[PDB]
Parts: sequence; structure tokens; C-alpha cells
Amino acid sequence: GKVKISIDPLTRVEGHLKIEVEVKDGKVVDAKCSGGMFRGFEQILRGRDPRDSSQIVQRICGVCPTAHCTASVMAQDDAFGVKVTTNGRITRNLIFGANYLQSHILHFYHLAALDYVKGPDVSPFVPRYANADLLTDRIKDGAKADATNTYGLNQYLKALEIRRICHEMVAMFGGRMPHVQGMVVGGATEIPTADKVAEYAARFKEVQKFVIEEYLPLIYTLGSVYTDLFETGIGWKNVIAFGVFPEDDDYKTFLLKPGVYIDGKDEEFDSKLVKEYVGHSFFDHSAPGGLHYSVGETNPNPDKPGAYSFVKAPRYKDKPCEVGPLARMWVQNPELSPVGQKLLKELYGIEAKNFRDLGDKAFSIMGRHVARAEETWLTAVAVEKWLKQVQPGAETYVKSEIPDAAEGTGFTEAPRGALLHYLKIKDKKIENYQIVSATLWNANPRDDMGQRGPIEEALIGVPVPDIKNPVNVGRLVRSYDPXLGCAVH
Amino acid sequence: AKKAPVIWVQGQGCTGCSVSLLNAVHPRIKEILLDVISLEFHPTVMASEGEMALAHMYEIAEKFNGNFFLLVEGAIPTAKEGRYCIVGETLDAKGHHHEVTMMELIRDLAPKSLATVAVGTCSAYGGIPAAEGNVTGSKSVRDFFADEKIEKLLVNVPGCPPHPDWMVGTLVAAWSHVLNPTEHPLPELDDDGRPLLFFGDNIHENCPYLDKYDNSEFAETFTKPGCKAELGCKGPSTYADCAKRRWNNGINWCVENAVCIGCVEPDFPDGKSPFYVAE
Ligand code: SF4
Ligand code: SF4
Ligand code: SF4
Ligand code: FCO
Ligand SMILES: [Ca+2]
Ligand SMILES: [Ca+2]
Ligand SMILES: [Ca+2]
Ligand code: NI
Ligand SMILES: [S]
Repeated sequence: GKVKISIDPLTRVEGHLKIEVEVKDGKVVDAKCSGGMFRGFEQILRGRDPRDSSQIVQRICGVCPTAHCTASVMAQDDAFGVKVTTNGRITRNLIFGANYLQSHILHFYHLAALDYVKGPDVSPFVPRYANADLLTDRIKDGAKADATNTYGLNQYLKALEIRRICHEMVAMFGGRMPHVQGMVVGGATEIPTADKVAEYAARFKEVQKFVIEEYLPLIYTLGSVYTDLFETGIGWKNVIAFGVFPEDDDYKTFLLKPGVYIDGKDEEFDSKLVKEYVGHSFFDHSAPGGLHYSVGETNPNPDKPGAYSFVKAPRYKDKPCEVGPLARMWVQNPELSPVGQKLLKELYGIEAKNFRDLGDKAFSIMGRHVARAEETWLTAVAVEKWLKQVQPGAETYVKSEIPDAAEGTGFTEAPRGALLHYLKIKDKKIENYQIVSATLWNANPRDDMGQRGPIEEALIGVPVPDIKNPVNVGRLVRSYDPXLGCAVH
Repeated sequence: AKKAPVIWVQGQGCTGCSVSLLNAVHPRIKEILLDVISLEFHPTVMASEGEMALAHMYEIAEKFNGNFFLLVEGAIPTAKEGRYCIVGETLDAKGHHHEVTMMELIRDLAPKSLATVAVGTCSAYGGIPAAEGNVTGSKSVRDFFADEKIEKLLVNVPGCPPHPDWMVGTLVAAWSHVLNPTEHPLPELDDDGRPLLFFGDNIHENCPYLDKYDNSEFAETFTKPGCKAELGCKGPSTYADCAKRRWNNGINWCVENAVCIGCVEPDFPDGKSPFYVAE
């Protein structure tokens, strides 16, 4: 009694994604995730001036280019042997932090929300699934359904301007956005002035107000209508985080700390234990067993028998692990926003102080949205602090020279999850460059041992009571905020 | 009255051209979508998915045959029979599945369009995906049209990403022309098919640092005063109106902040590299 559903393109994610599921007895029983577009940045980068990489890698993705730029300039800092100044570190955090806000807002509203909110009857809001299980369908009190839908739709529309203001904030010290100019090996290219710090701050306060007063309340309200969506889209429940937004000059402390949570147990993150498999990916490896990124290889092969994706399959200690706000928030376990503490009590009867107090509810479709909203608030609190710490006039740039032979690795968290860039230099040129990105950890295919990637695994058990309107499949996938440009590069 | 119908397709892109469009002001994106264009298909933001999304795209391309703009973001990879970019799957009338390559999609839609607009340096000129080291046979729209012997009005709006003003301005000018061709002639294009309205000015000739350049006052590092030439600035070889328009609603621009990397030019990136070595 199995039925196959194939969705290509899976829209309202970044990039080219195909999802295939098998449904039996009203639930997903198997799944395949496929990235269908390849560019090969790791090949393109070879032989270049290593400093060019922080411009080239941003073109992996126009949604998260600051994450790639950050990872790249940190890899370069490491390889070149240069230490960034206090003000350089803070300025880089302000550039990147502004895009964390932009990316999460863009995601929830402009990618995710049309699975819940009924837009106006003009393209691109229509056509849509006939039985889309929207707010206007779920809420049986018609006036309340209309009011809640209008509330959500007005936020979607207002968020168009809020995300644009976030890019004004990125451009303040970043030069422009998408694709900043302001981060380089050795720090940042423009020293913040008192006037420009104030101009960033004024815009930031508008974004922060939207986050606290509109976004957080909408998310908790949405979850209170879709309580069933805290009970599915579960997956492996393994998460990893690398650390993001260093809070001191020796990169020992972060806003969100590194760590791993596997099979119910916390452990430290050890980069030696990351490897990539390609058994079901369109790539050739020179040796079996999966490869650590420091010896990674990018030899595309769309004819490889048994392969189905251009995404490689990263594993940590041979375990699939997911990444993103859920991962970071689970690992750090920060205190919840005052809004979240209040609305969890008022709308759900849940007493919760810290993220982990959500328990099982964290590992679900709605849990991923909640994690992302909470992290938006948490990042705003941090940006508010950094705006007080930044020192007008203080040097942000330190000179360096391209080394003959070196290696460096930049570790960070992109808005979608753990990110590293590995850089090897020989004869002052890029010898190897290997990118292990966020969505790479989420939207990967099966490894050589048949273990499904996190999105594939989280699809198992998702309800599909209506095969012609399989809305929960896209809801699960979009809860991960996938970026297939990043996943494949 | 009537909005410009748009089918927006992505090949080997990064979505940055789309994101830059979302940053538009005067008009802003809400007004663009509700009042200026009918964005019929766009993979990043549209409500429908899979079969429904593709069926809608093809329905619009038929209904509005010769009367929609085909917007292309990203390059077209031709190696391995186009299999480096699969844009969707079509479910025939018997249940069998068929993948659609970017090559197949553009070959199909371009002849149906009123005009094709290649937004971004990737689609216009090949850009980063077509740069040295790539193995995907990555190609620009103009080169793919030439190879395919497709004669369709083509306008290039380059930049990595293009400024939203360039994309909106070009599309509005094209639509105005279609509605009244003698009152609104098509914008004059340069030899690389991009509008002189936005790409006629040389950055360096219009740069506020030109007085410093003339006096040999060069910034020793990014955070020192002076012209940016010694830091790698490609303004001298780059044609765009960034010096006047600036970026992100006039907040900053590449040259004030750092250096121009020549992102609008047909030889970007290879002819503009290394980025931090002077021209
Ligand atoms: S032109 Fe640049 S910003 Fe646009 S799709 Fe290509 S890489 Fe991305
Ligand atoms: S900063 Fe660049 S564009 Fe401006 S005068 Fe100097 S070299 Fe020319
Ligand atoms: S200043 Fe140069 S690099 Fe910046 S947007 Fe204009 S052309 Fe592109
Ligand atoms: N966020 C983001 Fe992009 C992804 N996945 C990166 O890195
Ligand atoms: Ca194939
Ligand atoms: Ca990689
Ligand atoms: Ca032909
Ligand atoms: Ni991305
Ligand atoms: S980012």
C-alpha cells in the first residue's frame, strides 16, 4: 500500500532541492534528499591568491555570504599567522550578526510562513495546495482564524522591510550586501566611527523591536495552533555546534559554545572526528572509509552508480548529526526570552526557563522554528552589547603577508549551522580548499553504511493523511532552513 | 495598469541576485510584487512546489506566450549533458519521471518569452561558476543562445550581485517599451548587452578619491587615508554607477569601505584577480 511522492523543485528553500518520500498508512516510511546543482568552488579556488577566497566563497550563497566570509578570513588569519585586534573582532561580529538577524527573519517569513499563512490571491502567493491546512483552515472560529491569519500576513509584509534594514546594518561596516567587502585577512577594512555606530544602533533598535514584539509572539502563537507539529519531524536527535561570535581575542569563549550531543549525551567537539562519505553522492574518493576535510577531495562524477545527490555525507564519529539554531540552542542551553517564558506558560501551560526545558518538543518541526526565533532574540541581545563595546577609531586591521606554505581552518556557525573552511597554501597559492557547510550536515544523502541524513531521517513518521496535499513534508524540510548552494558549493 | 509577467529561473546561482532585488527601495519589494510585476514563478519565494509549481510556470509561459519576461539568475552548465544543474522533474501522463536540466529549461522558455533578462554576472557573462578551474562547462545566457541559435531579445544586468536599482530600472524600462515603444525606446546597450543607463560610467573617473589618486596619495592599508589603488581597486577598469548610487539605500559602497573588485565586468572574476593586487 506504499505511495511515492516526489517534489522537485522543493521551493521556498535556497537552491535546488528534490525530496522523495514513500507513504504508507498515512505516514512517511522512507525518504531521499537530493541536491541537484553543482558549481565546484573547491576546484575553482585552486591556484589563486589565498586572499581572493574571502570574496570567491561568498558567492557560494547570497543568503549567508557573511558566514562564508567569516570562515574564510579566519582560515586565512590562521594560515597567515596574524592576530585580529579587539575592535576587528567586534566589527566582524557586528557585520555578521546583522546578517544572522536578516537570515532568520528571511527564513521564517519569506521561506517558511506560506505553509501556515494564506497570502493574497495574486502570484507568487498562489497557486497553492487546495487543502493546505493553513491558519484559516485550522482555527475553527472564523473571526479568530481571519484575525490570526491577517496578523501573520502583516508580519510577513512588514518583515520585507525589516530584513532590508538588516542589510543596511550589514553594509554599515561591510560595504554592501549581498557580498561584503569589509572582512579580510587581518580584520576589517573600515574602522567604525561614532556616527556610523549610532546609525547601526538606530536601525538595530527597530529590528530588535520587531523581533521581541512581533516575531517571538507569532512563533509561540503559531505553535499553540499546531501543537501536533511539536510531535513529529523528529530525526536522529544528534546535534553538533562549532562555536560562533567569539567574545574575547583568544577565541576561547563564544556567544554560543561548541559541543556535541549524541545519543542523549553531551561531549566536546573534536574536529578530528569529522569525515565525509560519498557512497551515495556524485563524487569519487581516492580511498575508502570517508575523508577528513583536511585531506578532502572534490572530484565530481554525475555517473557514479548508486549516487543520488551532489551533497556529500558528513558524519561525526560515524553518526549523522544535525546543525542550526536547534543544535546551537540545545548545546548552549541558554535562558529563554522573557516572551518565550511568558507565552509557553500562557499558551501551553509549560514552565520553561532554559531551552532544554522544551525537552522532546525541541526536536520537531515547530521546535526548529522556536529555536530559530529564540536565537534571533539571543543574537539581538548580543548585538546590543557589542554596540556598547565597539570603540570608535580603534584599529580594526593588521597587516600580513601571504605565506609560502601554510594551513589554516576557520570555524564558525552560519545561520543554518556549523561551518568550517580548510585552507592549504603552497607556493603562495591555494593548494586545497575544503568547505564543510551547514546544510551539508542536514540535507545529505545516505552514507556508505546506509544511514539516512538528518532531514531524510526526520521525515520518517511525518503524517501525510492527504497524499495530494502532502503539506507536512515541506513543513519538515523548511523547518531546517536548507540552503543547497551551501550544501553543494 | 497591467503588471509585467515574470518567470524567474535559477541555474548555477547563489540566490544573491534575488536577495539584492529584495533590498529595492523606491519602489520597495512589496510594491514591486503587488504593483509592478506579476512574479509568476520564483523558486525561492513562491507558495507552490514540485509538480504544481512547474505546471504553473508552463501554464504562464503558454498563456502569456510572447508576453512575459524570462529572468535568469545563475550560469548554465553544459558539461555531462547538463546534469550539473537539475531544475525540476516532470511527471508525464503515464507516471514516469523526467528530470529537467537548466539547458533544457532555457531552451524551452526563452523562445516563449517576450525578452530574456540575464540578471547577475553569472547569467550575463559566466561569472564565478564559469571561472578557471570549473569542470561544469558553465556558460552565460548570451553564449548559450549563440550555441543554440536562439534569437530572442536579451538584456544583461550584471553585477555580483547587481544593485536592485539596475534590475528594477531595466525591467521597468523594458516593460514601458513594450507598452509604448515609440514613447519609450529600449535603453541603449553597450557591446556586452548591458544598459548604458547604469553601466556607462567608469567607476574611477567618477570616484570621490580621484583627487587623491591624482596627488599620488595612496592608502597604505585598508584603514589608512588615500586612494585604494595599491590595495587592489579595479575601479579604473570597471563601468557601473556605484560611485553615484552607492549601496543598500546609500549606506556605503565597495570603494569607500575597501576596494572595487570589478564585479559587473564580463571578465569577473579572473580578469579582476587577484583582488588585492593593484591593476
Ligand atoms: S551574479 Fe553573483 S550574486 Fe548573482 S547568482 Fe551569480 S554569484 Fe550569486
Ligand atoms: S579608489 Fe579606486 S576608483 Fe577611486 S580613484 Fe582610487 S583606484 Fe580610482
Ligand atoms: S563598486 Fe565595483 S565591486 Fe562594488 S558593486 Fe560597484 S562594480 Fe561591483
Ligand atoms: N546559513 C547558511 Fe549557508 C548554509 N547552509 C552556510 O554556510
Ligand atoms: Ca542522473
Ligand atoms: Ca565540501
Ligand atoms: Ca537551436
Ligand atoms: Ni546559504
Ligand atoms: S551569514
